[PDB]
Amino acid sequence: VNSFSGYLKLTDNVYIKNADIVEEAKKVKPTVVVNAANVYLKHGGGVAGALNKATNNAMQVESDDYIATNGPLKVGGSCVLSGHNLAKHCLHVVGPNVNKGEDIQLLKSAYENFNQHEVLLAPLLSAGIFGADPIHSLRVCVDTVRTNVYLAVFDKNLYDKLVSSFL
Ligand SMILES: Nc1nnc(SCCn2c(=O)oc3ccccc32)s1
Repeated sequence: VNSFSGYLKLTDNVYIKNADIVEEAKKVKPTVVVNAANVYLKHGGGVAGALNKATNNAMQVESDDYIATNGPLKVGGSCVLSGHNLAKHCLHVVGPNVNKGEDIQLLKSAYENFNQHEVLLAPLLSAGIFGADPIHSLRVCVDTVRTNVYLAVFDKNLYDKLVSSFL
C-alpha cells in the first residue's frame, strides 16, 4: 500500500493520472520522482523546468556540480540526485529528443533505468517538448518497466487519449 491516489490502473505495475507532476510530488513526497532530463542537466523547460522551478533552482545548482564533476549523461542514461523539497531522490532520465534527431529506439533504454527503483512517480519519457508520440512512450513504458510506476500526465486531453487508446 502507498499514498498515490486517484490513479487508473493500466497493468499489474503501471498506473496513470491526469496531474501536474510538481503538485503530485509535493503532495506525495515519493521516494523517487523522475525528471525528463537532457544530457547536460539543463532544466530549462518542460517537466525539467517545472521541477527545477519548484526547487527554487536548487536542482539546477546541484546538477551543475554533477556535470562539472562527471560530464554529460548518455541519451538513454540516468543519474540519481537529491529530490530536494519534492521527493527523497530525483532520477534524472534522458529520453531521446526527436527534435534533436535522436534514435527513438533509445526510449526503451531510458525506461530500463526505472527498474532500479521499486516505486516511482514519473512523466512519460520523450513526450512533450522532446517530440515523441506519447502513445508510443506509454507502450514502451508498459513493455519495459517492471517496477511500480505512477505516471503523471499534465494535459487532460492527452490523458484521455492515452487511456482510451490503451491496448
Ligand atoms: N516505495 C514507496 N516510495 N514512496 C511512496 S509514496 C510517499 C509516502 N509513502 C508511502 O505511501 O509508502 C512509503 C514507503 C516509504 C517511504 C514513503 C512512503 S511508496
